[PDB]
Amino acid sequence: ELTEDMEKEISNALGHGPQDEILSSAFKLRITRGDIQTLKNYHWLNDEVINFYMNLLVERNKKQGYPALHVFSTFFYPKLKSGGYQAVKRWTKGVNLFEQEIILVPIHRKVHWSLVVIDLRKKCLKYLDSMGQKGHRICEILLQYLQDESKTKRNSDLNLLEWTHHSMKPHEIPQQLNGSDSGMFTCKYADYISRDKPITFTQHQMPLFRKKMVWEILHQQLL
Amino acid sequence: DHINLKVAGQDGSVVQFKIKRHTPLSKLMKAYCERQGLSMRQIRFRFDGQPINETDTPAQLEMEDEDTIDVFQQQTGGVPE
Repeated sequence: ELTEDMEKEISNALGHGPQDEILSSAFKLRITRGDIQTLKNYHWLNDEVINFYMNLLVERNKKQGYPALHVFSTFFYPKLKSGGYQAVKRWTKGVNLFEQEIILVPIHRKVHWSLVVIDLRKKCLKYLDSMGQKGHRICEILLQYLQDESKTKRNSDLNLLEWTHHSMKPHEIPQQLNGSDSGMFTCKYADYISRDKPITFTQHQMPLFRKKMVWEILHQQLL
Repeated sequence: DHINLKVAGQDGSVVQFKIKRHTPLSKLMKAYCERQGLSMRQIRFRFDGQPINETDTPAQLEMEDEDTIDVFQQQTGGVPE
C-alpha cells in the first residue's frame, strides 16, 4: 500500500538535512524537517505534528462527509486549566462550537499525550489514554468550559443533567506497549473517532502509521 | 498609526511593545526572543489560540490596542512517569 516512491519520499523527509527546512505549510503552521523527525521510530511527537494532523482530520471529514469536527489547539487545555474561561474565551472567535458534532481536545501532560472526546450528538465526554491514566477531573473542567461557552456566547445554560462522561476501560481501547508512542495513539484515536469507527488498531501498526503520517503531512492528504 | 501589544509568557512575564498597525510582527517576535533569552524554534506565538506568521500584521489579524499575544513552549510526549 506504500509505493516505493512514497517510501523514498518519506525516507527523504526523515533523513539528513537542516532542522529548519520547511517541508509542509498549511493552517498557519510550518512543519520543518525537525518537526517531521519526531515521527521517526521511538521519537516523541511534538505539538506541531499533532496540531497539524488534527487540522488534517477536520479537512478530511469535510471532504469525505464525516461528522462536523472541531479541534482545539494542544495549547488550549493548559491555558484553560491555568486561567479559566477568561484566558481562553476569545479562542473561539466567530465559530459556534455547538453547530459542530464532534469536538477533539488534545491533552498534553508534562511528557505524555492524551485525548478527550466531546460528542455533542450524544452530549457525552470521553477521556482516552494509551497508558491507562485517569481523567475524570479533566472532563469536568472541559464540561464546565462548555457551560461557560454556552452562557457567554449564546446566552443559555447547558442542562448538565443530560451530559454524561465515562472514562475508557484499558481493556476496550488499545494500549501502548512501549515508551514513546503516546502521541501516535492520540492521533490515531482521534482519527478513528472522527470517522465514528471502532478503535480496532494495535501497537503493532504504529510503525507503519508513523511512516504514513510523514507522507500524509507532506502531501496534506490522508491515506 | 501606533498600537500597543503585550506579550505574555507562561512564566507570568509581560512585555510591552509599540508598533504601527501595518508593521509585520517579525521584528517584535525576534526582539522578544532576544530579550527573554528564548529560541524561536522552541516557542510558539499565538493570538487567541491561532498561530502568528512573521509576515502577519496587527491589522491583518485585527488586533486592538492593549491586546495580548501569548507565548508557549514546545510540547513533547511519549510516556508518563
